[PDB]
Amino acid sequence: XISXXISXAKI
Amino acid sequence: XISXXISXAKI
Amino acid sequence: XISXXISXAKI
Amino acid sequence: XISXXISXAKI
Amino acid sequence: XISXXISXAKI
Amino acid sequence: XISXXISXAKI
Amino acid sequence: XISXXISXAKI
Amino acid sequence: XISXXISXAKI
Amino acid sequence: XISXXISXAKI
Amino acid sequence: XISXXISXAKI
Amino acid sequence: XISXXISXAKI
Amino acid sequence: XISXXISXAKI
Amino acid sequence: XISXXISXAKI
Amino acid sequence: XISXXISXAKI
Amino acid sequence: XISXXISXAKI
Amino acid sequence: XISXXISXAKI
Amino acid sequence: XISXXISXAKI
Amino acid sequence: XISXXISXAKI
Amino acid sequence: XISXXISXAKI
Amino acid sequence: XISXXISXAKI
Amino acid sequence: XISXXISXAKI
Amino acid sequence: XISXXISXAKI
Amino acid sequence: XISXXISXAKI
Amino acid sequence: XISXXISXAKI
Amino acid sequence: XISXXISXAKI
Amino acid sequence: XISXXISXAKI
Amino acid sequence: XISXXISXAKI
Amino acid sequence: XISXXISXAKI
Amino acid sequence: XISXXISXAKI
Amino acid sequence: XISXXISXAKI
Amino acid sequence: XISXXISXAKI
Amino acid sequence: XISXXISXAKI
Repeated sequence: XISXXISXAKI
Repeated sequence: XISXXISXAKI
Repeated sequence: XISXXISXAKI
Repeated sequence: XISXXISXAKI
Repeated sequence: XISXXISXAKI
Repeated sequence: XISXXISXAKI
Repeated sequence: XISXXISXAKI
Repeated sequence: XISXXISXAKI
Repeated sequence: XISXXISXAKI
Repeated sequence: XISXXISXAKI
Repeated sequence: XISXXISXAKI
Repeated sequence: XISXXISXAKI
Repeated sequence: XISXXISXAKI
Repeated sequence: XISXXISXAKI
Repeated sequence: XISXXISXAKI
Repeated sequence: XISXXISXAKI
Repeated sequence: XISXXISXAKI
Repeated sequence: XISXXISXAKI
Repeated sequence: XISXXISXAKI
Repeated sequence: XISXXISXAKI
Repeated sequence: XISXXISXAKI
Repeated sequence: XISXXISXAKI
Repeated sequence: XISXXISXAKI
Repeated sequence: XISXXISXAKI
Repeated sequence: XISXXISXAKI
Repeated sequence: XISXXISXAKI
Repeated sequence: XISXXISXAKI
Repeated sequence: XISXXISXAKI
Repeated sequence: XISXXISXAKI
Repeated sequence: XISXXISXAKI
Repeated sequence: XISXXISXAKI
Repeated sequence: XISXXISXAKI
């Protein structure tokens, strides 16, 4: 399907 | 961060 | 089935 | 977050 | 049967 | 949100 | 028979 | 919401 | 015999 | 909404 | 014989 | 008279 | 899956 | 009589 | 996919 | 994506 | 009768 | 974008 | 009938 | 019905 | 920008 | 339902 | 700057 | 709901 | 400089 | 910084 | 002072 | 200084 | 898919 | 929630 | 110096 | 796509 998101707090 | 997505057709 | 959604608020 | 989906194919 | 739905705004 | 689904197999 | 539907407008 | 189904077996 | 359908557009 | 069914078994 | 069907699409 | 139902939940 | 139906109206 | 149901969970 | 439906008014 | 629905009122 | 279902896994 | 949903209540 | 589905990833 | 989705890529 | 959402239960 | 989005391109 | 979010729980 | 954004370009 | 982020989990 | 996005069209 | 912004709404 | 944005609408 | 993010804290 | 930012440009 | 970052992962 | 950023700090 669709996958992902948003990172950048820890990393 | 923010996580997730949608799936379920093939899997 | 149809699986997923959005997390990150608590986790 | 945003929770749910569709189940019943197995369970 | 077929089970589920959607939520997250209040809860 | 929205809730419900379809029953009638077991019940 | 076959039962269910969708709720979540008023409730 | 969305109401109904199929009856008429037992009843 | 077999009875039912769907409602909820008006009601 | 969506209306109808099947009669004629007895009547 | 059998009588009936499904309506509501047009009416 | 009438016979049938829905199987699939267990089997 | 979900299996069955209604018989008896003839047989 | 009435026939059908739903397949596609395993297969 | 998810396959099926209800027949028997003609077939 | 995913496609389909239910038919049988007009057709 | 009633027709349809869901596609989009392989198609 | 992400397009779709479910129709049929009025159309 | 009941119409729709989801897309947007490839198109 | 259930309406919406995400727009913005080209609009 | 990015626009959209989900609706339909009351509206 | 759920509303909102992201702005700041034009505005 | 960058503006927005999600509403719809209370309003 | 979910609030915030990014500021600081002019303010 | 650049300020903001996201709230809405507790508040 | 802020990382991520959406995958799922080709993969 | 500052240079830049967000483009792509028009161009 | 701050760099980035979003692609994927066309490419 | 949808590619990008924000950098400039280290780069 | 998600907090913070970037400073040190002027100060 | 370039100072800041994103917190909320632990606190 | 969505393009731009902030410069002028040191350039």
